[PDB]
This record gives sequence, C-alpha cells and structure tokens, in this order.
Amino acid sequence: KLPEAYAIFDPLVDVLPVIPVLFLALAFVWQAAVGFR
Amino acid sequence: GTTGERPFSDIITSVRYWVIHSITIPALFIAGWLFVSTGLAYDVFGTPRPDSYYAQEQRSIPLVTDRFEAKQQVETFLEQLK
Amino acid sequence: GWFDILDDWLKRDRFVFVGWSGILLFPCAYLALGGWLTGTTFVTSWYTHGLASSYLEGCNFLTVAVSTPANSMGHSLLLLWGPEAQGDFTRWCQLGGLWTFIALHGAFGLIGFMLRQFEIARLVGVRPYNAIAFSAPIAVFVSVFLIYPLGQSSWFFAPSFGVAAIFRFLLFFQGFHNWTLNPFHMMGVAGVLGGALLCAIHGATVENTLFQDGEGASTFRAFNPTQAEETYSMVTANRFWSQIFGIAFSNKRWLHFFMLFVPVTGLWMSAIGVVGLALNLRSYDFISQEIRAAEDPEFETFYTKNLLLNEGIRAWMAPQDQPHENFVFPEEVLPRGNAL
Amino acid sequence: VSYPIFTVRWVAVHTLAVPTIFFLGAIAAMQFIQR
Amino acid sequence: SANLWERFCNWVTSTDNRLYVGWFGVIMIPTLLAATICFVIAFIAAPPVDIDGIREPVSGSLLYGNNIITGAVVPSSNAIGLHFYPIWEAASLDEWLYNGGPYQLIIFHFLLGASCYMGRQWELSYRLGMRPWICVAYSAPLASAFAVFLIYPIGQGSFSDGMPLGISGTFNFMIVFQAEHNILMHPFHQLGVAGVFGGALFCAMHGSLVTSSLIRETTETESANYGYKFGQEEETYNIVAAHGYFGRLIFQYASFNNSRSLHFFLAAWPVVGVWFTALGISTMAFNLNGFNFNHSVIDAKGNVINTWADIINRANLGMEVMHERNAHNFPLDLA
Amino acid sequence: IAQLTMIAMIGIAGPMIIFLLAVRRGNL
Amino acid sequence: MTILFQLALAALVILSFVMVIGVPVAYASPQDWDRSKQLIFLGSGLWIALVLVVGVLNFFVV
Amino acid sequence: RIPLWIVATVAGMGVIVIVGLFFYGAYAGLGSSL
Amino acid sequence: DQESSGFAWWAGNARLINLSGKLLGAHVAHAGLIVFWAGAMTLFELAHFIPEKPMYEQGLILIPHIATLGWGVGPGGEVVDTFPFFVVGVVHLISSAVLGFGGVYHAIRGPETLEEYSSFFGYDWKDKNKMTTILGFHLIVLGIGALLLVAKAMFFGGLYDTWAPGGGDVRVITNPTLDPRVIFGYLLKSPFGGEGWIVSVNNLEDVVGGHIWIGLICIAGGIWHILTTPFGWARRAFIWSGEAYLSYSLGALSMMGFIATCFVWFNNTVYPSEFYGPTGPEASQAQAMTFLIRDQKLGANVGSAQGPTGLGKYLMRSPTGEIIFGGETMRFWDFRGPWLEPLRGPNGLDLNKIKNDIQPWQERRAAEYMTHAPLGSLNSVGGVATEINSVNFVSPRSWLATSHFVLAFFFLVGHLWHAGRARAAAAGFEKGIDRESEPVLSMPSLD
Ligand code: CLA
Ligand code: CLA
Ligand code: CLA
Ligand code: CLA
Ligand code: CLA
Ligand code: CLA
Ligand SMILES: CC1=C(/C=C/C(C)=C/C=C/C(C)=C/C=C/C=C(C)/C=C/C=C(C)/C=C/C2=C(C)CCCC2(C)C)C(C)(C)CCC1
Ligand SMILES: CC1=C(/C=C/C(C)=C/C=C/C(C)=C/C=C/C=C(C)/C=C/C=C(C)/C=C/C2=C(C)CCCC2(C)C)C(C)(C)CCC1
Ligand SMILES: [Ca+2]
Ligand SMILES: [Cl-]
Ligand SMILES: [Fe+2]
Repeated sequence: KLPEAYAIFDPLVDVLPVIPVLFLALAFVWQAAVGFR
Repeated sequence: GTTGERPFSDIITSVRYWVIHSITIPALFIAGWLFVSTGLAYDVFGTPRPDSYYAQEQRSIPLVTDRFEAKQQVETFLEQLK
Repeated sequence: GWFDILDDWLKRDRFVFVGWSGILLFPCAYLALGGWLTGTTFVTSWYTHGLASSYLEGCNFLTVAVSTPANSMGHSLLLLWGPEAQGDFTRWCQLGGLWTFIALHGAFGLIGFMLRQFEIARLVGVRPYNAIAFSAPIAVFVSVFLIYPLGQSSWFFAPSFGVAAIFRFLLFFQGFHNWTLNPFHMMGVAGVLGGALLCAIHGATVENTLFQDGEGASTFRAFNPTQAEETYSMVTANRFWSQIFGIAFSNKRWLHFFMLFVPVTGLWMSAIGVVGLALNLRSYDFISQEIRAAEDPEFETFYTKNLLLNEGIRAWMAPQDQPHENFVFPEEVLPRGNAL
Repeated sequence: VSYPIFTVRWVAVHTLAVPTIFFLGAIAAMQFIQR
Repeated sequence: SANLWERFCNWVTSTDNRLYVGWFGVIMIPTLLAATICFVIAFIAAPPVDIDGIREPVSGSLLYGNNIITGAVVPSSNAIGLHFYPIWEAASLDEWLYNGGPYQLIIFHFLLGASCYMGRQWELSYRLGMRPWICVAYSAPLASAFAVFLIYPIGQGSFSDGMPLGISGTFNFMIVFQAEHNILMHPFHQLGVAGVFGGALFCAMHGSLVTSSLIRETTETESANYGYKFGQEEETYNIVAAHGYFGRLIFQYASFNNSRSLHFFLAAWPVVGVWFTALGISTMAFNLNGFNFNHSVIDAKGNVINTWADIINRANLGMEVMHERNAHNFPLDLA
Repeated sequence: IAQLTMIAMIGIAGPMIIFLLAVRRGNL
Repeated sequence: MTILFQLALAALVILSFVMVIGVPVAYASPQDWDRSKQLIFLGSGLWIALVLVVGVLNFFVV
Repeated sequence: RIPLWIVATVAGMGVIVIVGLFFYGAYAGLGSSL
Repeated sequence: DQESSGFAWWAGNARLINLSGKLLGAHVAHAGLIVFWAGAMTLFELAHFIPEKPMYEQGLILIPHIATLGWGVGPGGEVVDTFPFFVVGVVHLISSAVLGFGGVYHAIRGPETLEEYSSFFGYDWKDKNKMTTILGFHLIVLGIGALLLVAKAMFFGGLYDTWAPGGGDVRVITNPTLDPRVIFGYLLKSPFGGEGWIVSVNNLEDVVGGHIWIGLICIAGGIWHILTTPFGWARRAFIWSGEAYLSYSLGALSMMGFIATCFVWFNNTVYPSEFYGPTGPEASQAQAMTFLIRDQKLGANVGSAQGPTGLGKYLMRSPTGEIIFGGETMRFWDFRGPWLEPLRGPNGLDLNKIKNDIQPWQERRAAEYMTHAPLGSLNSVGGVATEINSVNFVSPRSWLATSHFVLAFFFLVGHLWHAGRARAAAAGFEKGIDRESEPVLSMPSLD
C-alpha cells in the first residue's frame, strides 16, 4: 500500500488514473463552447 | 424548414425553463425514488422482496399450474409465508 | 363537415406528424414501449418461470425481461379483466399479463406505423416502397412472436421480451429445432448478411467516387441539397468494380431496388422457416446420414457432431427451461463426453 | 415570432420525458437494496 | 522495346485491362488460384481428417458420404497445433490428407490473397484518380476471416480450432464457441449484430426511399428502370422529396438531406459494427469472454434466484459437456 | 470513504478553465 | 517534521490545483501574461522547491 | 439565456453520474453475487 | 487563426499539419499524458497492492514490469521492498507536470510556427534532410535507451531471471550473447509452432545481448541519417508529406502491437509467470502434470495408461517422436518452463524422473498454475464461461494481449486510411474527381 505517511492521500490517488480520459473529454467541452468551428 | 413549435434551443436556454424544471425534474426523481424506497413498488407489482421467494424450508418454486384458478393458486403461494 | 375538419387538423404539418394512422400508432406504440420499460424494472417472472426478471430484483440491462406467461395459461389472451387476472392488476402482472399486453399492443403498433408510411407517402406524393419494405419486419414479428407460439403448447414458448431472454430463444432453436440447418434460415442470413454488405459497399463506393465541388478536405459541405448533377461519378464506380470484381452496377435505379429486395426477401424467407417450426415441421435431420451412422460406427461428419451438441443442450436445459414439466434427470442419465 | 407553449410536440415530449426521470429515480434507489 | 521490364510494369499496372491485375494482384492471382483449386478438390474428394489429434477421422468431402450442407474441408490435426505443415513436411500425401494438410494450404493462401485483394482495392482507385478508403470498408470482412481463420487459432494454440471450411462445420464453430466463451453475452458480438441487423435495415431504408422517389420518365407499361441512362448528368431521384417523406415519418432533424452524409453513415455503420465483431473473436481468442452473470441475483437466505442468464448457462453446459466426446482426459477445459 | 469529493472538483476544473475564458472572453 | 511534511505535501497539492487552472487562463487571455508572467513564474519556481522539500522530507517520515 | 455548451457539459456529467451509479450498483446491489 | 476554413471540426487536429510550433505542443502535451498515466497508475496499483499475494491476482500490469527489471523482489518473485515501485510511480507523475507545462505552453502562448522563431527547430515536411535528421536524433535517443537497459542488467542490479539456477531470482547478467550468428538468428526463425521467431527468446543473455546490438545498430543509424539525405530510389519510392510520414509510423506501431500481443501471451522469460500469470500453454500443461502426479500416487503406471481413444491418458508422443503430456494438451508440447524442465530428458519427459523425482514445489506449482489459467469474463469472473461467481480474476496476460490486439488492429486501419489519403493528396485528388477532367473518361472502353 501507499507508504504510511501518504495514506491520507489514498483516496486522492484512487481517482488519479481516470484523469487522462477527462482531457479527451474537455476537448469537447471546448469545441462546444467555441461553437464547433 | 419550420413549424409552429418554439425551437427547442431557445427553450433549453430560457432561464424561465430552468426556473420551472429545476423544480420539476428533481421532483419526479425523488418521487420514483420513494416509490421504491417505501416498498410500495413491491406491492403494486407483486414482486418478491429478498426474503420472499421461498418459505424458510421449502426449496420448491411457486409455479402457477392452471389458468382459471390461477389467481386463487397464486394467493395460496403467498400463504406459506412465501 | 366535422370529418373534413377532423382530417384537416390531423394531417396538419407539425413537428411530429400525427395523421389518421396516429390514432392507432401512438396509443399502442407508447403502451408497448411503456409496458416493457415497466416490467423491465418492476414486474417479476417468479410465479411464471421461477426467474428474477426486473431491476427491482437485481437484474441488469442484459438479464432483465418481460417473461412469457405460464404454460398453464395456454394461448389465453390474458386480458386484465379476463378469467385469469379477474380485473386485478397485481395478479395480472404475476401471471405475465404484461406479455400479451406488449405483444398484442406492439402488434397493432406495427400496423399503425406501416399505415402511417402509407398515409404520409400519399400526402407527400411519393411511391410507397418504404411500406412494402416494412412488410418484412412485420412478417418476422408476426411469425415469431405470434404464429410460432400459436403452434406450440402456449405463449410460454414464444420469445420473452429481453436481451438474454432472447439468447435462450436462439440456443433453444438450435438445440431443439436444429434451426441453423434450415434452408429458410440460411436464406434469411444470406439476406441480412448480404444486405449489410450492399449497405457498407454502396456507401463506400459513393464516398470515394465523389466529384470535387468544394475546396475543403471535409467534402460534406460541398453538397447540393438541391439536385442537379450526380454528386459522385457513377461512371467511375462502374469501371472500378468492373475491373476489381468483374461485375458492377450501371443503373442506379436497379442498384437501389436491389437494395430493397435483398434484405426484405431474406427476412421473408427466415419467416416461412419459423412458420414451419411452429408445427415442429423442422429441418432437423438428413435421413441418409442417420442410416449410415447407425450401421457404420466410424462414419463421422460435422453434421453428426452437431446433433450431439443438440442432445446436450436439450438434456441439460430442459429442466429449468420447462418448469411445468417437473423434469428430473438423474445424474446417470445426463449425456456427457469423457472427463467433462 | 410569438411561439405558443402547450403544443402537440410538448405533450409527446412529456409522455416520455416525465416517466423516464421517474424511473431513473426509481432505479437509482434500487442500487442500495440488499440482504 | 522501350525496355521489357519497363513495359511489363506498364501492362501489369495498365488501367486498360478487363480485370485490373495490379502489383498486389501479382501475389493475389496465384495465391487465390491455389486456394480455390485445392479447396474444390478437397471438398469433393479429400479423405477423412483426424481433426482432434485423437485418431478419429472426420470425413467431410462429397465423395466420402457428405452433401453440400454437411460437407466441408476439415482443419489440420491438433497433434499439429500451430506447427507449419506444408506438403513437403509429410512422408506422403496420404499422411498429409490424414492430418488435414489441405486446410493450411487453403487458409494461408486465401488469407494472403484476400489481403492483397484489399491492397488492390486501393491501387486501382489510385490509377483511376478516385479517393481511396473503399479498401478500408473491405477491411472489416477481411479482419473477420483473419479472426476466424488465424487469430483464434493462434490464441487457442492450434489450427484445429479454426473455423472449418463448410456449412455445418461453421455451425459447429459457432455452437462450441458459445459454450466456451458465451459470446452472445459479449459487447463486441452485440455491436456486431447491431451493425449487421442495422446494415440490412438501412440497406432497406435507403434502397426504398430512393427507389420510391424516382422522377417519372417511363411508361405505365415500361420497366421503371429504363428511366435511367448510364452516364447521366443530373440525378435520377428527388432526394428532396425523399427527405420530405422520411422527415415526416419520424421528424425532420432525424432525417438526412445531405446525400454525402447519408452515404457516409450508410458505410460507417456496418463497417464499424463488423470491426467490433471481428475484434470480439480476436479478443475471445485470448479467453476474455462475455459477461458471466451466473448466480448473481441471490435471495435473503443465500438461495440462488435464476435469471435468463442462468437458463443460458445450462444450454451452454450441454454444449460444453458433449463437444469433443473423446478428446478430454481431465477436469478443466484449458484448450 | 467518500473521495468522490476529489473527482467532483478536478471534474468541474476542466470546464472551469474554459469558462473563465468565456468570461475574460478570449483565445478559445 | 511530520506535520511539517504533511504541510509541504498538502500545500503542494493545492498549488498544483491552482497552478493547473491558472497557467491555462494565463496564456489564454492576453490581457497580460506579462504581469502574470510574474505570477506563473513564482508558482513554477515555488512548485519545484516544494517537490524537493517533500522529496528530501520523505526520507524522514517514511 | 444559459449558454448551450454549458447546458450540455452539465447535463452530460449528470448522466455519467447516474449511469455510473448503476455500474457501482453492480458490485453491491442484489445484482451482486455476494 | 485556424477554424472551419481549414478543415471540419472533427478533423480539427489536421489543421495543425502546418504549424510546427503548435504541432509541438500537442506532442509535448500528449507525451505528458503517457507519463501521467504510467505514474498515476503505478501509485494506483501500489495503493491496492497486497505483498503476500500473487501480482496476477491483483490486476497489476506495471508493478510486474518493474519487478522484471529486478526491483523490490527477490527469491521466486517474492516482494521485498515496495519502495522502488512507489518511486518509479511518483517520479513519472511529476515529470508529467513538467511536460504538460511545455505542451500547454507551445500550443497556446509560444510561437504558432517555428521556422522563424528558430530555423533549427522549425521544419519542412518535404525537407528530406531535416526529416532524415530529426529522425536521426530520435534514432539515437532510442538507442541510448536500449543501452539504459543493458546497464541496469549488467551493472545496476540485474533483472528477474525465472530460469535462475537456484530457482527464480534477481540475477546480474555479466555475459551478454553478442554473437551475431545467434542474436540475429532469431529473426530468421519461423513464426510457427516450435520455432517461434522473436518470441522464442528464452534466457536473459540473449535479451541483454540483443539489446546491446540494437542500441549500437540504432545510434549508428542515428548518426548516418544526421549525416545524409535519402538516396534516389528512397525518393522515387516514397511519398514525402506530413500524412505519408505519419502513415508509415502507423503501420509500424500496428506491427509492433501484434508482436507484443504474442510476446505477453507466449513468452515465459521477459514476462515472468511469477508476476504475470501462467501462460496459456503453461496452464494446460500443469493440469496434465497435476493429474499424472495424482493418479501416480494412487498406484497408476503413467507410462502405460491407455485413454478412451487408445492414445495415452497421461503420456503420448509428438509427431516427431518426443514424449509429451497427453490429452488436448498435446497441442502445447512446445511449452518449456522452470517448474517442468527438470522432468524433461533428452527425449522429452523422462518416465523415471516423472516416476520418482517430482518435487513438492513442482506439485504445488502445477496446482497453482492449473487453477490460474488465463480464462475469464469481461466482468472478471475467472474460469470457463459456465463457471460460478466467487473467484474474481482475469489473467494479466489476457488483459494485456486483448487490449493490444485491438489497438494493434485499429492502427493497421489507421495505416491504410492515412496512407490512402497521402497517395491521393500527393497526386492530388483526395477531395474529388475533377468534374472537368474525369480520368476514367479518357480511357478506352473495356466493356
Ligand atoms: C490499454 C491497456 C490497458 C490495460 C491492458 C489495462 C488493464 C487493466 N486495468 Mg487499467 N486503465 C487504462 C489502460 C489499461 N488497463 C487506462 C488508460 C486507464 C485510465 C482510464 C485505466 C484505469 C484503470 C482503473 C481505474 C482500474 C484499472 C484496472 C485494470 C485491471 C482490470 C481490468 C478491468 O477491470 O477491465 C474492465 C474494463 C472494461 C470492460 C472496459 C472496456 C472498454 C473498451 C476499451 C471500450 C470499447 C469501446 C469503443 C472504444 C467504442 C468506440 C466506438 C465509436 C467510435 C463508434 C487490468 C489489469 C482496475 C484495477 O487495477 O483493479 C484490479 C481498476 O480499478 N485500470
Ligand atoms: C385505439 C387504440 C387502442 C387499441 C386498438 C387497443 C387495443 C387493445 N388493448 Mg389497449 N389501451 C389503449 C389503446 C388501445 N388499445 C390506451 C390508450 C390504454 C390506456 C388507457 C389502453 C389500455 C389497455 C389495457 C389496460 C388493456 C388493453 C388491452 C387491449 C387488447 C384487448 C382489449 C379488448 O378486448 O378490447 C375490446 C374492444 C372494444 C371495447 C371495441 C368496441 C367497439 C364498438 C364499435 C363499440 C360498441 C360498443 C357497445 C357498448 C356494444 C353493443 C353490443 C351489445 C350486444 C352489448 C387490444 C389489443 C388488454 C390487453 O392487453 O390484454 C392482454 C388490457 O388488459 N389496453
Ligand atoms: C498515431 C496516432 C494517430 C495520429 C497522430 C493521427 C492523426 C490524425 N488523424 Mg488518424 N487515425 C488513427 C491514428 C492516428 N491519427 C487510427 C489508428 C485510426 C483508425 C481508427 C485513425 C483514423 C482517422 C480517421 C477516420 C480520420 C483521421 C484523421 C486524422 C487527422 C485529424 C485529427 C482528428 O480528426 O481529430 C479529431 C478527433 C476526434 C473527433 C476523436 C474521435 C474519438 C475516438 C473515435 C474515440 C475513441 C474511444 C475512446 C477510447 C473511449 C473513451 C470513453 C469516452 C466516453 C470518454 C490527424 C492528422 C481525420 C482526417 O481528416 O484525416 C487526415 C479523419 O477523418 N484519423
Ligand atoms: C491529445 C490531446 C490533444 C492535443 C494535445 C491537442 C492539441 C491542439 N489542438 Mg486538438 N483536438 C483533440 C485533441 C487534442 N488536441 C480532439 C480529441 C479533438 C476533437 C474534439 C480536437 C479538435 C481540435 C480543433 C477543432 C482544433 C484543435 C486545435 C489544436 C491546437 C491549438 C490548441 C488550442 O486551440 O487551444 C485553445 C485554448 C483553450 C480554450 C484552452 C484549453 C485549456 C488548456 C489547453 C488545457 C490546460 C490543461 C491542464 C488542465 C493544465 C496544465 C497546467 C500545469 C502544467 C501547470 C493544439 C496543437 C486547433 C488548431 O487547429 O490549431 C490552430 C483547432 O481549431 N483541436
Ligand atoms: C519535445 C521536445 C521539445 C522541443 C523539441 C522544444 C523545442 C523548442 N522550445 Mg520548448 N519546451 C519543452 C519541450 C520541447 N521544446 C518542455 C517540456 C517545456 C516545459 C518546461 C518547454 C518550454 C519552452 C519554453 C519556456 C520556451 C521553449 C522554446 C522552444 C524553442 C527554442 C529552443 C530552445 O528553447 O532552446 C533551449 C536551449 C537548449 C538547446 C538547451 C536544452 C538542454 C537541456 C538542459 C537538456 C535537456 C535534456 C534532455 C531531457 C535529454 C537528452 C540527452 C540525450 C541525447 C543523451 C524550440 C522550438 C522557447 C520559445 O518559445 O522560443 C521560440 C521558449 O521560450 N520551450
Ligand atoms: C526505425 C527508424 C529508422 C527509420 C524510420 C529509417 C528510415 C530510412 N532509412 Mg535508415 N537505418 C536505421 C533506422 C531507420 N531508418 C538504422 C538503425 C540503420 C543502421 C542499420 C539504418 C541504415 C540505413 C541505410 C544503410 C539506408 C537507410 C535508408 C533509409 C531511408 C529509406 C529506407 C527504405 O527505402 O526502406 C525500404 C527498403 C526496401 C525496398 C527493402 C524491403 C525489405 C525488408 C528489409 C525485409 C522485409 C521486411 C519484413 C516485412 C520484416 C520481417 C523481419 C525480417 C528480419 C525477416 C529511410 C528514410 C536508405 C537511405 O536512403 O539512406 C539515407 C539507406 O541506404 N537506412
Ligand atoms: C486535482 C489534482 C491534481 C491534478 C489534476 C489535473 C491535471 C486535472 C485535469 C483535469 C481535467 C482536464 C478535467 C476535465 C473534466 C472534464 C469534464 C467533466 C468534461 C465533461 C464533458 C461533457 C459532460 C461533455 C458533453 C457534451 C455532450 C454529451 C454532447 C456534445 C457536446 C458536449 C461536448 C458539450 C494533482 C495530481 C496535482 C494532485 C491532486 C489534485
Ligand atoms: C493542447 C490542448 C489539449 C491538451 C492538453 C494536454 C495533453 C494536457 C496535459 C497536461 C498534463 C500532462 C498535466 C500534468 C499535470 C501534472 C500534475 C499537476 C502533477 C502533480 C503531481 C503531484 C502533486 C505528485 C505528488 C504526490 C505524491 C508523490 C504522493 C502522494 C500524492 C501526490 C499526488 C500529492 C486539450 C485536449 C485540452 C484541448 C485543446 C488544446
Ligand atoms: Ca485506496
Ligand atoms: Cl464437437
Ligand atoms: Fe445511394
């Protein structure tokens, strides 16, 4: 498990992996905002 | 390219719309939620609760076996505390 | 006269065209869709098949379904107010009243819809080949969800409305009717499979045989919504296929009629095959094969092999798949190969 | 233009729109039932 | 002679050939003639093949008791596995026909040629100045033959597990597959049937819409087809009338008016769906099978409450327990 | 227990860094 | 040392969150990134020391 | 006037949330196996 | 600057085909996502990692990659120190921020083009030299990397050698096979059963040795391209454009993707069954081992046992005469593995060793691997499709192999697609047939 100290971040690290997906997503939030030019 | 209806786009953007549906939508949601959470749904559809498939001992199924006296037969199945 | 006023109103061009047909379509179409969505999440199949079948019980989008009525019901229409349910709603639900509901309603809904096509076609003044085509899906629904079980012992053997609940319908037909070996089912697939080819092949032939009518790369905008010239080189397409396949179209009118024909004919054939499976008049065996297999123990074809797969399907499934038969097959009677 | 409100389109939209949310609410609740 | 080879290359590549023998063709034409010629002879006269490596020959040719529907070319032996078995690897043909040698000679040449067939579907498009990509549509059906004839066998460890070359032999491949992988319960197969069902569906939609909205130019007693001449300038149907009808059937914005967007969809759908189906077989070739919901829903005491998912498992067990009667000696089927 | 707290923020973050741009109107 | 470590590590997270939403809108609206070219610089420089702080400081807690 | 691109990304996350609740429900509910 | 009057929205990134600078942000921002993942995932794995339990039973696929390079493990793949894992994880995660910075910067602030803001970095697709040169730079960076491995193995610690004499263990390779005859021999190996081509590598010397050759051969070509231009054919053969170059690299990855799928599925060495799961063939072999072992204890003479077909319940012969395990497992007679080798003789499985040299650690190895074959469902229910829920498991070897066949595949489509576009783009018709000059119309009728 995460070294004893960082344990408080266990939960944080639990979501990190999925972030990359978000970017592919954001690119769409953006284009929508910029009215699909 | 058009008909009488007010262009969805306009409506889904009207602050009036949200002012109405921010109330209406969650309304419907919390209702159905309660429909399940209050156990009402189980009675509206005769659907068994996790503790009502079999009687404690029995391991047989409450199979309806004849059309006409079916309803009657079903009622009896509920009897054995099924 | 009110009639022409009633008409006037109906045939009025709205967002969602109503029309006379709608008076039949929408009531039903909505009830069918509704009943499904209802049962899928609320009604169970315990008193009917000894099966959990709704979200409320724990089923997921694949395992959920509106299961058929008991076998006791027979071919009963199971009306909410009929001898079975007796006006009671909950009982109706537990006796699988929701099946004949979805079935019969959706049935009328397919009539209404085809009528619609017919009605809208007429108004807009176009030919009704969209309606002719839709006869194919009607036939399938009619023969499979109605004619079939009408030939069997009861509605219980009709396909239950649900994803997985349909896969067992497939497995069943293999195992009991050896349906894959049926000339009509084959034509069926040749059409659906062959139809999904024309679809793909024609689409690509068009997109990669287009003229340049724009200066952009994304050639979609370069299209004239207002006819005029052919948007793709029909002449080039002809030469392409004529050199890579040897044969190639050269009459868009025929190429498009062909596309109606192939998949509609396919589904019609697959229907006839089932109309025959109703009476169990299946295409199960090849007698010459069986006779040689009896006398000679070393004769083995991929056919004989299959039949054994069927025996296993029937023996291991029949028990929990036909509850009303109170089947009890001692472990020693169960067909099995070595080790497995 | 001076668009209306209650229209035929509206009716339909709600016949499907209203029940749906009611179900999504029902189902969302089931995710917690147990044994 | 402007230079023999210079000429040769001009012929091969010539766009004036009745059939475009291309560069890819130079590999295609021979491999495909071998595959075809070996098949036809096999299917008609080949003798029984010990497909399962257990000395229990399965005859699948016409002259040995089969009919078109049952007959097939049987897969190489399991004793052979993934080993290469070219004729020159056998003491004799008698030995080669018994271990299912013809199967490999056929699948390899076919798969080889069917690829070049793709390479060609590009080349000709190039020599003709038309956009490529048609060959990319054909990548789907090809990617399937590949999945069913090579990936699955590589994955499973033997060519004897590849799909047989015959009608019934194929049903066998299917029925067993289902038992060992529960494919019907796999996302990729479902996407596959959506694409195929959908395709046929759309194929019918387009086909009808168009054919039904054709501009009249024919007699009442004259084939409506003649109303079209090869090499026309303008269109032969009212795509605006078509859209007019279809837009009213469902509703306007849910209908195509752009023939180009229509046809892209028309191609995109099936090809994309079949791509997934091919990836399904190529994926279940490494034992990542369909969803296993066996005994999921259980009651308050622990009893198992069956779902249709379970009724499906029984049908699968029947297949499992009966396929390959004599080939198993142990508990688990890991092959 | 409920690190959904995390996601939530890093989630409205993506749309935020473009929204603030919709406000400061510029370079989208 | 420990809380001292959890401070540096925890602050280092909020700076990142802040830095991440910042730099973007920064180069985004050219309403400066001249005055913010100052802010960003301090965030960037700061960050590194922090990583080095948590780095060296890790070997004393865990 | 509420900017469309926001109506979407909001109604969007909103669906990934409910549909995600369903996926969680698959390892806890009755549809569990435990 | 760039909008719809460039390309369509959904083809947006092609609008960067000619903006070197911004096209750099992308590649620098992207390369960030990979480090981010690698880093962020490792910590996710470690956060869930349970020391006293197989890695393959925990859905790990990175920690096992580190373990192989000899890190945090010892005798038999026993996990000793989880620090190297935490380290590798956090380090990457950090560097992701550094790279991400540059990416974002080069794509929204810095120069939109490079050619002017520095002629060294700016580039021209058709510039056969700039291309051959940048390629040359990267050919060196990759070459150094190949040696960065040779170093870790020979100097810095070793790698996990499962074939370890004393039994699986971290070992320092100090004798890399450099003999070209052998090294390159692998490339001349059949890709079929038995001779397995690259995937048949079975000892660390060749691995290390071979990487030595690649590192050099690679950097050599890095200099050569720096110092040159494509010859003549090299030019009259290829297409020189932004897309065309992509395509070539697309088909390249595809191929490496398929080769990787087979490596993780078949190879035992560079993918230790100790961290990943037992190989497909390895598991089927273990069942035979297990039962030949069992029944033999019940008094059965394995050597002469006759099965239903009359072939040999436990032992039979392969097509070339060697003694192998019987049953459907006859197809995996090419399986070799630490646990099973000591039973092999010069003619294959030796009936005497099998008869009294089987060791307990082998019996339980065979049992372990038998019950951990790479069979499972999408929802992760280990076993055969007809199995029951309980053992939540799907071999890392299955996950890896499938994911990479899909990616490998779609990339081959990607290749075809971008190559088809490049050839039409070059000659110039990738936007339609010239209504006026319609080529087909100038060709004789074949009819
Ligand atoms: C590509 C290689 C790859 C591989 C081989 C793995 C492998 C693994 N992952 Mg990792 N993962 C990856 C990438 C990868 N991951 C990425 C990029 C992320 C960031 C999102 C993660 C995030 C992640 C998490 C958060 C977790 C894992 C876990 C796991 C393990 C369990 C697998 C599982 O439960 O799958 C189940 C998943 C599926 C069935 C999803 C299939 C989705 C496919 C690809 C979609 C197909 C749709 C297609 C794209 C549609 C487009 C069509 C349209 C255009 C028309 C397994 C070892 C789990 C673990 O470690 O626990 C033990 C875990 O909790 N992974
Ligand atoms: C207009 C479209 C429409 C149509 C065609 C149908 C059709 C059907 N419904 Mg559905 N239904 C609809 C709308 C429609 N429904 C709507 C909107 C709702 C929601 C309120 C329902 C709710 C519903 C329920 C709850 C049930 C059905 C059922 C049925 C089926 C059989 C019922 C029956 O026996 O009717 C008989 C038909 C008539 C009453 C028509 C009589 C017409 C003549 C001209 C009138 C003469 C009247 C006069 C009094 C008689 C003089 C004779 C004298 C000797 C006494 C049938 C397929 C049942 C079912 O599905 O069973 C499995 C069922 O239980 N429906
Ligand atoms: C090596 C990597 C690579 C690179 C750098 C490029 C680069 C490029 N591609 Mg190619 N492509 C690749 C691989 C690659 N491609 C592969 C493997 C395929 C086969 C599928 C394609 C197929 C392809 C097509 C069909 C097209 C391009 C186009 C383009 C150009 C414009 C980019 C674009 O349209 O973005 C826009 C991107 C999107 C709208 C994103 C679509 C999202 C995908 C399909 C979803 C993947 C699912 C995801 C994993 C699921 C997560 C879950 C989600 C709910 C969050 C650009 C030069 C376009 C062009 O104009 O050609 C020159 C074009 O039309 N590419
Ligand atoms: C792999 C991911 C990826 C990457 C690196 C890029 C990169 C790029 N895109 Mg592409 N794009 C992608 C995916 C990607 N795209 C997909 C999937 C699609 C289809 C939806 C598109 C569609 C697309 C279009 C339609 C266009 C581009 C354009 C561009 C270029 C200009 C950037 C821009 O417009 O900023 C605009 C700036 C903003 C509104 C700010 C967005 C927020 C930033 C970038 C993110 C910050 C990230 C993180 C939270 C903070 C880190 C901070 C920390 C280090 C301290 C740039 C090279 C444009 C172009 O052609 O260039 C001229 C263009 O018109 N792209
Ligand atoms: C993919 C690699 C990459 C490349 C090719 C470039 C290229 C460029 N950058 Mg960008 N940059 C990158 C990554 C990259 N950058 C990243 C990750 C960041 C975030 C930190 C930045 C931040 C950045 C800024 C802030 C600026 C640039 C600028 C520039 C341009 C001017 C040249 C220069 O800065 O020289 C710098 C000087 C050198 C040649 C020395 C670099 C040496 C370092 C210390 C070693 C790197 C070691 C490396 C990791 C190991 C390789 C060794 C191996 C072979 C043995 C040039 C086009 C400038 C610009 O926009 O002007 C037009 C500018 O102001 N870049
Ligand atoms: C991966 C990075 C890389 C890349 C992208 C390139 C790219 C290039 N190289 Mg360089 N090269 C590299 C690494 C690389 N090289 C290294 C490491 C070395 C040192 C060994 C060289 C040595 C080198 C030389 C000596 C030459 C090039 C040349 C060239 C150019 C033309 C090549 C060509 O036409 O091939 C296509 C070649 C053929 C027509 C032959 C096809 C036959 C192949 C080899 C076998 C069949 C392949 C089969 C599918 C694979 C299975 C495996 C096999 C072992 C069984 C091209 C720009 C040429 C040039 O123009 O120089 C400036 C040239 O003369 N390169
Ligand atoms: C926090 C943190 C961090 C970092 C982070 C990052 C780097 C992030 C990023 C992030 C991101 C980057 C995010 C994103 C998000 C997103 C979202 C959430 C989206 C959404 C979307 C949507 C919902 C959409 C929709 C739609 C539709 C459906 C239709 C069409 C149109 C549209 C597009 C509108 C660290 C590690 C330091 C530490 C701890 C903390
Ligand atoms: C251009 C563009 C784009 C893209 C982008 C990208 C590609 C990005 C990236 C980004 C990135 C790539 C980023 C990164 C970041 C990072 C960070 C921010 C990090 C941090 C870290 C940390 C902080 C660490 C530490 C730790 C430890 C050691 C342990 C405990 C826990 C923790 C976590 C705390 C888009 C599509 C949107 C749109 C258009 C444009
Ligand atoms: Ca945790
Ligand atoms: Cl069989
Ligand atoms: Fe068409």
